Amino acid sequence: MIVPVRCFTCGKVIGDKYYEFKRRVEAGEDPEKVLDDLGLERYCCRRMLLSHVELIDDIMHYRVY
Amino acid sequence: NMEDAIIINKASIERGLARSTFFRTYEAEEKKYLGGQTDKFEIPDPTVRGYRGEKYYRNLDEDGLIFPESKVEGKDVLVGRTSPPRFLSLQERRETSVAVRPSEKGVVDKVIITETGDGTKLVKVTVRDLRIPELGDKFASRHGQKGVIGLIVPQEDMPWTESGIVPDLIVNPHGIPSRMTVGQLIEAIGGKVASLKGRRVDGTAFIGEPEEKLRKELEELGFKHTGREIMYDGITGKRLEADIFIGVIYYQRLHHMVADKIHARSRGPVQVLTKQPTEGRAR
Amino acid sequence: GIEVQILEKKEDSIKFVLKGVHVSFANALRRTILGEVPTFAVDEVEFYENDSALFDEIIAHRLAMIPLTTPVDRFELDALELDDYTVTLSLEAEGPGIVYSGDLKSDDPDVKPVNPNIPIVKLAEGQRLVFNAYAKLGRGKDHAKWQPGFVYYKYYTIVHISKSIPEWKELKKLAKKRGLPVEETEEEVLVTTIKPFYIPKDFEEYEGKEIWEEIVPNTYIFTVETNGELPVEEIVSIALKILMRKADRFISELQKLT
Amino acid sequence: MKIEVIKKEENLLEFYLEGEDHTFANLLVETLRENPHVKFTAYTIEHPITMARKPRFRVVTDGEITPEEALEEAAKKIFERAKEVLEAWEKAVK
Amino acid sequence: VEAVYRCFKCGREVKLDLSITRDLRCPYCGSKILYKPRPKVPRRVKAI
Amino acid sequence: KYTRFEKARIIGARALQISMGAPVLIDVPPGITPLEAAILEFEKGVIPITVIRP
Amino acid sequence: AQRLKGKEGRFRGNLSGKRVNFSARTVISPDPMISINEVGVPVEVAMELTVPEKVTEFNIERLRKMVLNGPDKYPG
Amino acid sequence: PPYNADFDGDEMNLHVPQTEEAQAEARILMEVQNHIISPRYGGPIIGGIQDHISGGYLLTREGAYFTRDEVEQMLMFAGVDITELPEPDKYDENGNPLWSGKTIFSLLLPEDLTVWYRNKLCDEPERCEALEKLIEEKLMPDPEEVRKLAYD
RNA sequence: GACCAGGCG
Ligand SMILES: [Mg+2]
Ligand SMILES: [Zn+2]
Ligand SMILES: [Zn+2]
Repeated sequence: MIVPVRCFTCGKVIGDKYYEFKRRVEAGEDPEKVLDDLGLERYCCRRMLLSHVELIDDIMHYRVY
Repeated sequence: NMEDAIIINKASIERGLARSTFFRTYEAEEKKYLGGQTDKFEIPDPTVRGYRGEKYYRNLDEDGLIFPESKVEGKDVLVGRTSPPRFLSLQERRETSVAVRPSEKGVVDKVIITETGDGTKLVKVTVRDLRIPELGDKFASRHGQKGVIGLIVPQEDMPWTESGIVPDLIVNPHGIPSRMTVGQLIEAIGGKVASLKGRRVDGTAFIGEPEEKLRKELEELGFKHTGREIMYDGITGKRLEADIFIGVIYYQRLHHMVADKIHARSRGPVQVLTKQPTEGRAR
Repeated sequence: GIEVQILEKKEDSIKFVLKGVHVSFANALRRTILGEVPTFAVDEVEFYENDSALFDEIIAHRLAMIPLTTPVDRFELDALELDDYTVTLSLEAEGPGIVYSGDLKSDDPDVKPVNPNIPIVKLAEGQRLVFNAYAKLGRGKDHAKWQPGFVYYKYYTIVHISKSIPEWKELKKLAKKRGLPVEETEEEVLVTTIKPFYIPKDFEEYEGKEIWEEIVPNTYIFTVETNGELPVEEIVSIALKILMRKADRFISELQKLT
Repeated sequence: MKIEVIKKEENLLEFYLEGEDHTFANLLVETLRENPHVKFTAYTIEHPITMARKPRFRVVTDGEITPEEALEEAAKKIFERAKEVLEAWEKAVK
Repeated sequence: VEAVYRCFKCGREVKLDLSITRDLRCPYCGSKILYKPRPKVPRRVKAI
Repeated sequence: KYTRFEKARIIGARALQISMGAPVLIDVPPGITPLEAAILEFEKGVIPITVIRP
Repeated sequence: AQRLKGKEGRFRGNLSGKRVNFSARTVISPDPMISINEVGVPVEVAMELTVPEKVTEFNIERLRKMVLNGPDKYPG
Repeated sequence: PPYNADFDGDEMNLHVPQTEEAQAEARILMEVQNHIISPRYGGPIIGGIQDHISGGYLLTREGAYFTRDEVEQMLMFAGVDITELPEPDKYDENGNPLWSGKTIFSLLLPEDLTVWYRNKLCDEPERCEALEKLIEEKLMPDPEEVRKLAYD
């Protein structure tokens, strides 16, 4: 649905740095350099951002009251 | 984790891994009978026949419908309905309310009121239940390897690689040679390489990236081409004698949960014809 | 004797070398840091009206995952029975937009979210979300939401490379590129394993006989990082104090047996 | 932490340790193994689910000293080097 | 017994009694489907 | 000398007898289920029942 | 004629095999820490199935203790 | 093995006898330890499986050796009643005593057992012939001579 | 209660 707050394996907080990564990778930058700049060294954390889908935005159209 | 059993980390579960929710819908109708006889939505009086305990009619509004977002246990009543009296009992309405299944639990999610195609009223109620992984739940990859959770381990007891990685899952090496699923190892290497490189890996059948290219890329990135690493024992605190294969593998959670299979009977209803116990978990 | 030296002290991570202790002590310290150090975290949420696209439990879990600051002086963070002081957090949002973690008002100024940029939920037009949250002290061994950070270690080894290998310069250049310290002597090149160093494929033939690893006894390279809840040195000191308190209580209980 | 004695005879002592896990037990037994008057010592967890917090200990000594004083001496040693490590860390961190 | 209800597709409040009402329809929309709104009570949920 | 079928039948008969009022021929620790008492009686060799064999 | 023949007839359907009362069913998981002649039982099932017992002079105390716990505490 | 079960989604049923006669019959006639031998071919049916063989090979192979803490921990974990470690077999550097895998495994066998045969790992049959000859000539060979001519 | 369809070992 929405970006997880913490990496599952090691608990590092990565929930606040998804939008910056998406924007800088849509701006034509090298994804590896962007991930290195953001400070994610262990690949257990890179796996979280590299493979996420924002499915929240296309389910708010249906309201249940 | 012997005989196709798997071991899962606890802290990973506590952080939202493989969490899911279960839904179920109940239906009630205010039917019309031959003549002036009809059903009614109403909180039953203590006088009527078959009147359950007053504890069950706990969170029913005076119109006969349950308030949304209220906790419900087994045998709790969702919609209160009183049928016309059954001819032999005169002047005694029959209680035929709709109740939650005797072995379920959840929270009411939504209530809908509408009218059927011939004028009768109709209500539909849904129940939401949260389910966390436990013992007996079935996990399975896409290469044909299936199993159930055998044990849940605290984080500090799991081994860790010398580069700072803690496994999220443990699989027995005895299950690999007999099934001959080399694609799982290929996928593990490719997934680790893809996660390191920041770009997804193509594996489309006969056109995907060859194995040797992935191994060479993994060697370039700093790790070992065999895919092995050095780990330290989580209890004793010293490294094991052998390098351990480790990677990233896609996994799926099937819908054969243990919470829908447990069943036990001591005494209950019996068949009318043969006076033997009934058939089915549902009854 | 026992001594400690520092190798890197960046903002929220410290790497140091621990020398002169047995493996059991290091593993005990790691486990104590991972499990016993207390921290504030959300434990119960009361909802008044929630019209978002997410159920109550998902929002409660997301709130529980947010790190919180923890004062050091006020409470006893090394006692074996923790206090039950409760801090209440409140929120009220409406209309379109993202409800960031920086919109939480706290009764006690010492307990606030560390990072005010974590999204919580996305709201559409006409929706509302009002609730109250309660936070309390806890331990890592009970739930993963109370963990202060992440700790691991490794042995301290020196890799010897004989100069009889015709292309040792490539290995030396690779070691320099990785960043490991390198000392060169006659007919031998010494590499210090501050970070893991895996031999490439081409040189695997010589490994074992001409490339061998030497392990320095009783030396480990620790690594501690935090999410901002507590400073790292405070974490280490609290863990050591907890170990001492456990030892003292065991001594007393054993003494009263006889 | 409660101590529950199971069997006490001659130089052998065997007891539970309620409210504890691998963290303290492994350190205690490793500290004990350094004593030259301890002939056999070990610990185990009987079941990871039902008894995850009740390690079982066995201490057998030569007979020069009783098991209880050996346990006390071993427990006193941890309190010393832990304090030394704390002092060194607090000196080095600044 | 008067209760509040909300239209399925318009969202605007409809006020009627189910006991004697012979047809269910929003006075604003042709729809015959209605919701039952949530009560105003401080529900308490654990954070585990 | 007993065949295992005879042993099982004898133990079952004695266990049924004890649970109806028959006194126990040996001392037993408290809380013991009647079947265990019958088993203890059998292994102590004091069972009075005998089997007739054609 | 049809009630007496086939795999659902009165002979092979009810007389030879029939549904029983005290039984339970669930999934299995490995456990190597118990001896080979033991089995693990969930506390939910153990509180449903019951074993009748006759009170005697050597088990009156335990039975009286069990009755006091009622049907909702485990030993009861 | 006797159940032919595998932990991948299998289910099993459980029945509880109610009368004392039924309980006695189940206790005396239907015990698990009474069915180790299979009636079809007169051989063991309940035994080791999967890791129970690989671990045994790792323990009893040639060159396996263990330190004091590992030996004490494994013996305590297994449940063996021991209060004194046997004599060490060889000394590592810095004089650390070491015990072999065979010495550890011998602590489980009964005291008066004696048997010999050939297992699946036989590659060169010209080396087992010498051991068979030595056993045949003298019915109780000197343990040093056997240990000098050991073979997997 | 009987039928039909689909799954699990
Ligand atoms: Mg199977
Ligand atoms: Zn991570
Ligand atoms: Zn409308």
